[PDB]
Amino acid sequence: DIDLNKLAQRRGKHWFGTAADIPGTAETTDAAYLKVLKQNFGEITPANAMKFMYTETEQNVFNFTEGEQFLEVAERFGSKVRCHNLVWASQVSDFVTSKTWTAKELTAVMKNHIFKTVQHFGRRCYSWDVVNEALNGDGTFSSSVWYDTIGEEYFYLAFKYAQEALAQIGANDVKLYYNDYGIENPGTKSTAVLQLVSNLRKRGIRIDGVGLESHFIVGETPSLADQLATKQAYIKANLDVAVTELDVRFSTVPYYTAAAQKQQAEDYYVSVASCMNAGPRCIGVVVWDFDDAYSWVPSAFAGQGGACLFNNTLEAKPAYYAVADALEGKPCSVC
Ligand SMILES: *[C@@H]1O[C@H](CO)[C@@H](O[C@@H]2O[C@H](CO)[C@@H](O[C@@H]3O[C@H](CO[C@@H]4O[C@H](CO)[C@@H](O)[C@H](O)[C@@H]4O)[C@@H](O)[C@H](O[C@@H]4O[C@H](CO)[C@@H](O)[C@H](O)[C@@H]4O)[C@@H]3O)[C@H](O)[C@H]2NC(C)=O)[C@H](O)[C@H]1NC(C)=O
Ligand SMILES: *[C@@H]1O[C@H](CO)[C@@H](O)[C@H](O)[C@H]1NC(C)=O
Repeated sequence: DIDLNKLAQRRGKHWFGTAADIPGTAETTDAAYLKVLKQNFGEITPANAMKFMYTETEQNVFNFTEGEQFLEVAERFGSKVRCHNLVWASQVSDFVTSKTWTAKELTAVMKNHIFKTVQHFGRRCYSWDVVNEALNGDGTFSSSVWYDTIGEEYFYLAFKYAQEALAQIGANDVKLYYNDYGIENPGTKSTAVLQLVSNLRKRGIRIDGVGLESHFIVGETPSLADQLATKQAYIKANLDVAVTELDVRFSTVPYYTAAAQKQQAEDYYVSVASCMNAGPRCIGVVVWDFDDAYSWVPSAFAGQGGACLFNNTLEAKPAYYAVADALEGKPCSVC
């Protein structure tokens, strides 16, 4: 037996984690899936259950049933939870997107959502992904109902409100993260993250960490050196770093040949190793689910897939064993 989380913890990390799409999908009652989940992970992110559209479906009407169902699974397994997410362009309730708003009114909507959601779960959340995917690749703000109506201030206010809501209930230890893709290597987007952090902190607003989604493509994964350098840039700026949504997807079939799987193993390996080699402030690695049969990829991109550590019948791939090697600080044995 290998237990990825056990290995990660032996080498200074908080956990090895995964997203799980519970209670939204058949994972919820898939015993084989749940057995691998319990056996390998010390953190679980809700893939959907804490999102705006599953927490506040009508204005100021909160129903946390899905999130509570998710948390019982995670907590029963002894796993920490990266709560995800408060403010994002996608998966916002219809009452928000299908109504017209002033900046003042939508600011209040945002504030009320943050306070009620953060205070409901309280310290059961290790952290929150407060704002999700706020940047374009060029470092400008990306479009969302929030940005388009409120302007740039929405971003700073989201963190201010999360901080205030947690302070009110004595939960200052719940960490506040910004989470995005395309910020795992050097470039304009990463630089823009650092600027956002600087701007938050000048306003006396707490930001504890950055979440590096790490939705990579097999054969096009940024190098160990580049990923390590970028993590060090964040850490040197007094940010904790988590790899939050790691997967390495194939742009085309085949997904399961020897050469394909070796490349994918190497891509997972360097991504994990970059966190190991960054030291303790890279707190851990979370994959965006671990079973190809439940992966987000094929429904997002026609013909892409095979992105996860385990295949559809829950056989561990070379990438699983490569991650285990990385977590132990050992050379890749299957690359
Ligand atoms: C996880 O689950 C997936 C499925 O979801 C499994 O994926 C399968 O993995 C197999 C083993 O790697 C793949 O089969 C091999 O395919 C090779 C390429 O074959 C093709 O040529 C045929 C015939 O014209 C075409 O149909 C194909 O499209 C390709 O052009 C074969 O060369 C290979 O066959 C050889 O013969 C013996 C059997 O007598 C093999 O044992 C030997 O290894 C040798 O290579 C073989 O059939 C299969 O394609 C693949 N399925 C898909 C849809 O990709 C994984 O194995 C599971 N496990 C893991 C860890 O991922
Ligand atoms: C809350 O959501 C749960 C989870 O889907 C659902 O079953 C139920 O209809 C909702 N409860 C209330 C009181 O609106």
